[PDB]
Amino acid sequence: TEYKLVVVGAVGVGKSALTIQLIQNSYRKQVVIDGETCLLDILDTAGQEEYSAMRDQYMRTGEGFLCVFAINNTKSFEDIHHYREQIKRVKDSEDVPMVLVGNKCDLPSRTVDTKQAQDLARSYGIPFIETSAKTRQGVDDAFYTLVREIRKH
Amino acid sequence: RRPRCPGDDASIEDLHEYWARLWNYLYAVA
Amino acid sequence: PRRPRCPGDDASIEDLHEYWARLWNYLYAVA
Ligand SMILES: Nc1nc2c(ncn2[C@@H]2O[C@H](COP(=O)(O)OP(=O)(O)O)[C@@H](O)[C@H]2O)c(=O)[nH]1
Ligand SMILES: [Ca+2]
Ligand SMILES: [Ca+2]
Ligand SMILES: [Mg+2]
Repeated sequence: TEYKLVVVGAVGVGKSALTIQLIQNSYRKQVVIDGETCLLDILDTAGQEEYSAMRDQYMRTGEGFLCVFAINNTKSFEDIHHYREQIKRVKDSEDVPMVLVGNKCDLPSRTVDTKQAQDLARSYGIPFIETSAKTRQGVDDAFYTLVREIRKH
Repeated sequence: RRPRCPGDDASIEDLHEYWARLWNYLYAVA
Repeated sequence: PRRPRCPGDDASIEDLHEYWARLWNYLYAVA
C-alpha cells in the first residue's frame, strides 16, 4: 500500500531534518504500521512558499500532511493556520489527513508550550506529536500516525 | 541537483525511488 | 499502460514535470 506524505511549515523548523531521520536515520522508505506493510513517499518542501501551479499539483498528490512548527519559534506556530488553509485549498477538502508536529522538543528553551499546540490540534480534530530530529524522539511516531489518519479516512 | 534518469531497464521499485527524488526536485526549483 | 521514457539532461523543468505526471500515472495503473 502506497502512501504519499507531504511535510510543510516555516523555514528552519526542521522539516528536512525530520525527513532525514526517518529515511537515513532518498525520500522513500518501507515500514510496518499496525501489522500492515507500507511504502512511504515523503515530500520535503524546500525553500520558501510561493505561487506556483505545479507546486500545488505536487501537494495535491499528497495524501497526508505534516504541519511542522518549532517549539522555540512563535511565528512558526502562528503560521500553522496559513499552511492548513493552503492544503485544504489545493486538496479541495475540509477534512484532510493531517498531523500537527512540534519539532525541536529537545531544546530546553521553549516559547510554545505543549498545551497551546494540544488545543490547536484538538480544535482541528487532528493528532499532535512532539518531535526531535536531533534525538530521534517521536520522529517515527509523527509519520506513522499520519498514515493512521489516512487509513482513518 | 537533478536526479539522473533511472534507465531503460529500471524496475518498478527503481521508478518509485526516482519518482520520489523528482518529486522534491521539481518542487524546490519551482 | 505504456512506460514513459525519461527525457535527457537537455530536458527542461516542464519536460520533467510531464515525465513526473506520466510516471505517476504509470506507477498507479501498474499497481
Ligand atoms: N535541536 C534541534 N535542532 C534542529 C531540529 N530539527 C532541525 N534542527 C536544526 O535546524 C536547522 C535547520 O533545519 P532544517 O531542517 O534545514 O529546516 P527546514 O528544512 O526549513 O524545516 C538545522 O541546522 C538543525 O540543526 C531538532 O529537532 N532539534
Ligand atoms: Ca512561481
Ligand atoms: Ca520561484
Ligand atoms: Mg528544508
